[PDB]
Amino acid sequence: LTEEQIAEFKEAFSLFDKDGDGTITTKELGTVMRSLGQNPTEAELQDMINEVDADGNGTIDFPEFLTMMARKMKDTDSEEEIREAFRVFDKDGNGYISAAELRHVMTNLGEKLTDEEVDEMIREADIDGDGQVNYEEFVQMMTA
Amino acid sequence: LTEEQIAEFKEAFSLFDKDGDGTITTKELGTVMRSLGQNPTEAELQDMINEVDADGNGTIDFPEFLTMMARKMKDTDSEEEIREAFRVFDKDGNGYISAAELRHVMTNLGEKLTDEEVDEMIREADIDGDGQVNYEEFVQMMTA
Amino acid sequence: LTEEQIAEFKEAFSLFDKDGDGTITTKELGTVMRSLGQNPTEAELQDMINEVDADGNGTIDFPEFLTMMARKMKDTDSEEEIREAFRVFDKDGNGYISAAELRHVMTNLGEKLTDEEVDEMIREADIDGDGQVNYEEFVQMMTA
Amino acid sequence: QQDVTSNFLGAMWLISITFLSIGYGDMVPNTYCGKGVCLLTGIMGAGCTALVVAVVARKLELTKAEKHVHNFMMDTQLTKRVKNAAANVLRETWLIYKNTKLVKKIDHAKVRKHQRKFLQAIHQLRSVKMEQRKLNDQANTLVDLAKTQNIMYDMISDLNER
Amino acid sequence: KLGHRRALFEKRKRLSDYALIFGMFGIVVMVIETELSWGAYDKASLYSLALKCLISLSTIILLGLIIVYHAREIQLFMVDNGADDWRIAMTYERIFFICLEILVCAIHPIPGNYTFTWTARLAFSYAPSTTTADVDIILSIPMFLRLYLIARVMLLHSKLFTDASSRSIGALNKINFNTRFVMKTLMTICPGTVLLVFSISLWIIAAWTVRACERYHDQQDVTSNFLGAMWLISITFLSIGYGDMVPNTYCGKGVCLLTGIMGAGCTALVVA
Amino acid sequence: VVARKLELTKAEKHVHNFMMDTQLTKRVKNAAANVLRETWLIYKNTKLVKKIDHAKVRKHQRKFLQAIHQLRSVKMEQRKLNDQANTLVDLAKTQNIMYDMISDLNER
Ligand SMILES: Cc1ccn(-c2nc(NC3CCC(F)(F)CC3)cc(N3CCOCC3)n2)n1
Ligand SMILES: Cc1ccn(-c2nc(NC3CCC(F)(F)CC3)cc(N3CCOCC3)n2)n1
Repeated sequence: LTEEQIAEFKEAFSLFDKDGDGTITTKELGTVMRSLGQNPTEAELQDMINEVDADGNGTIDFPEFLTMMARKMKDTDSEEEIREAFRVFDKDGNGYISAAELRHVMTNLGEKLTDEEVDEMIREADIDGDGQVNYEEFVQMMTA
Repeated sequence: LTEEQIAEFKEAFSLFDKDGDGTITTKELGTVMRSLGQNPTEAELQDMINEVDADGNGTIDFPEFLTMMARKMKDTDSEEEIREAFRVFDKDGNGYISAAELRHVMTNLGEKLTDEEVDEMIREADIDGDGQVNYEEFVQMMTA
Repeated sequence: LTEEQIAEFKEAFSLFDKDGDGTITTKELGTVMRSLGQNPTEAELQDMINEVDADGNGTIDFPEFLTMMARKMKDTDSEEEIREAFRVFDKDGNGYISAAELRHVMTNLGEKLTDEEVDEMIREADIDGDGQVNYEEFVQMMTA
Repeated sequence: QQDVTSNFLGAMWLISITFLSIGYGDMVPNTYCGKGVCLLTGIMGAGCTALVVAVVARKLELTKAEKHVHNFMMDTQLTKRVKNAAANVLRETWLIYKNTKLVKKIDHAKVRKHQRKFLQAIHQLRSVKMEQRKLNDQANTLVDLAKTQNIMYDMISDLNER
Repeated sequence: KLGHRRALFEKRKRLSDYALIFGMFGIVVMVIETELSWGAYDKASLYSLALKCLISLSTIILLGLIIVYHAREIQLFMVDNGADDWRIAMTYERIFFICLEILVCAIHPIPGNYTFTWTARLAFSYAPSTTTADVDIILSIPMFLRLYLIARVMLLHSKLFTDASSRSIGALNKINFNTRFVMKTLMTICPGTVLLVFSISLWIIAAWTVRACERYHDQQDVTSNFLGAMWLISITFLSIGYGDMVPNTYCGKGVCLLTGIMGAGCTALVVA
Repeated sequence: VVARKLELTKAEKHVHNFMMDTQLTKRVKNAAANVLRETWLIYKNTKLVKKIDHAKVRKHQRKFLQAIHQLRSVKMEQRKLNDQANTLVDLAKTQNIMYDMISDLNER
């Protein structure tokens, strides 16, 4: 890694921290985002800071800050998109989808498949054993 | 001081006074600033009159008014300009600056100096004798 | 009063009294003002009612506002204007003016008189026996 | 052959007056290439005029810190006229009463002149008060709401908690 | 120090007034001389010298007044910024603007008698024309640049932008009382008067300038007619067209282009 | 139509402000560093040197005013950003929350 990138990341990390302590505060982030023109809720700030973390407490440092910088510079043509693709048809937030919903969706909604492929897909995805398909395990199985 | 200037001050000095009692009020200033379209906080309103006073009563009059009007009308005062440019690099706000970031900024941040000049500057202004440099004492000493 | 004039003001009164009560309260007026785009406070509504109050009662009927009408279409009134002219120089609001201030304003402000006229005016205004002049009775004396 | 459109400055003038939509003068192209170039210039100028129209309405507006001083200057200038007008009306009323009551012989030209000046005094006072009201209700509209809303939210939260 | 400041302000204002008085006189005498030379008397008469020596004397006095004014303002700067040597106030920008002012104010038709060859291509027919012109035509018209002293006099004589309390409040708010601020203030207090005075002044000025330029290569009295120039300027400002009146000289085309650009600006401003 | 389409959207302004602030923070530090350097160097050349060379002192006094003016201008540009940045905050988002809080406080 060229030192210019590290220097730029450190200069950016100098922001969000108007104390010089080298520790990201859930109130410092709120103040910064208020400066930029947004007013997120406390739960939203908690979720934003909890999306990425290593230690238990809500503390993010430069080693904990440079982790996702590399990931966010590319094009997320990965399982992240399939996550929202599954969540679109997922009514409740638990994360389970009924098999008949998959049958109807695959056989009716846009460039429809043939029933043979749908039956084969259901048979291959018979990991739940009941009908309540868990899409996370299916995502891991498909993308590996 | 010409009488015309005195009269011009007394006009609009009679302002900020909705009762003509010959004294200032921390609510009269708030009403006036509301009239002009502003609405500062109570602490800010207190500080506005605190930054110019010499009796501690929390109330100024014609002598202090003329004292402040004597300045705030010329060009560069060469004192506030050096009062700032320290608070820019001063983080906590107590009034002390570490002796390492000073060297770093003077050697790095724009039209950089050389090692000899920085060493001479650090050797000078050594009244404190510790790393914590008092910039306020450095003012009125380097510009006396 | 012509028949057309008598029939007039009836639609406006019906607009004010959208209940059939036959008297004007301090809530229907607030609703009408809200409809037209204004939100006056309770004190302002009370004062607006009082300025047209018949004798003492806090309500307005049809005979009440006929008195107010046919007066708000006379252009110059020659009494209210002098009232605000006095009130401009009246600071506290009780309704009394010091003689020295009157002398100063009449000898300095706008088109100026001479000392003979001002002395004569004060002498003719010496119906008080003190510095306070009570311009209210002076208005009646002057306007005859 | 006569050195009209083959002249550099002639082409400059032609392009300038075609961009701005004034006309053609004596200068018309003899070839379709000239007409195509002129059409391109005209379309570009028609777009640029609207863009400048949008830009000026943003670049000729005062910032907040300038409004805060403009209002102060206007108010401290109107306060003088609201007093001169009242002085004049009071003077005219006194002169009318004096010349109509406190005299042995009544001269009507003086009384008529004073009654004529009285109405002008009234009208001037009214106009100045109208300008003052316009300034006040046009100035008390640039106060922000985010800080006050946050303060009210915090106060409501504290009251609910305790 | 307040008395010293007040004295400096008064002296600077008086010098500005005298400079304006001594510039307008030269412009007026130039206008009269150019009008009467094409007629009653030629360039070899004694009236030519008798009326150009006045112009030269006015220019000398004007240069003196400008230099004294600049010395006064340098003294005022020294007082304001707390300096003891005058060389501190001399930067490159200040020198450049002083030299530009001197150069602009030091042009006028010098006494003498010189000639010049002028070739023009006639409009709408493309027929050449040759005459012999006067060198004073190149030296007289640039004299309209002196009109920038009216702005200085008006700005210095304005009571709205001179009160001490207003300056103190503006300093507290950390704003500067430059020309952009005053222009933006007048564009809100009264925009109609500002847009009207400038239009009328530019109207007469440019209408005279086109005629003075183009009377040389004109024989049929089209663009050398005062009312013809007025009509031409009116329809070029508003972008209607040229009619059947085109300048025969590049001076006319330059003036028309200036008129058109100003007209587009004024149209946008009136739209707002 | 062109005036309708000229402006940015909300999500674009939310990152435009970030870029602008990141650029301005560097200049507000360079200007201050130059101010401090000029002050120290003036004091040194006017006091510590046994002799006095007035051309150098004059040059440094000339640069001092340039530094001060640059610092002031950059601070004004930084101030101008917040005024148009804080005007993007909605009101109906917090209006409901404040209404619910007031209702709960009145109820209990
Ligand atoms: C303008 C601006 C500045 C910051 N913004 C922003 N920050 C996010 N989280 C960060 C992740 C890295 C970290 F270390 F800085 C902790 C906080 C998340 C986020 N999001 C995602 C959710 O939908 C809204 C946008 N935006 N936006
Ligand atoms: C339009 C207007 C009128 C007054 N303004 C104003 N007044 C200030 N203080 C003075 C202190 C002495 C006093 F007696 F005059 C009372 C008020 C301070 C101040 N500031 C400085 C802080 O950043 C905001 C601007 N502005 N602004």
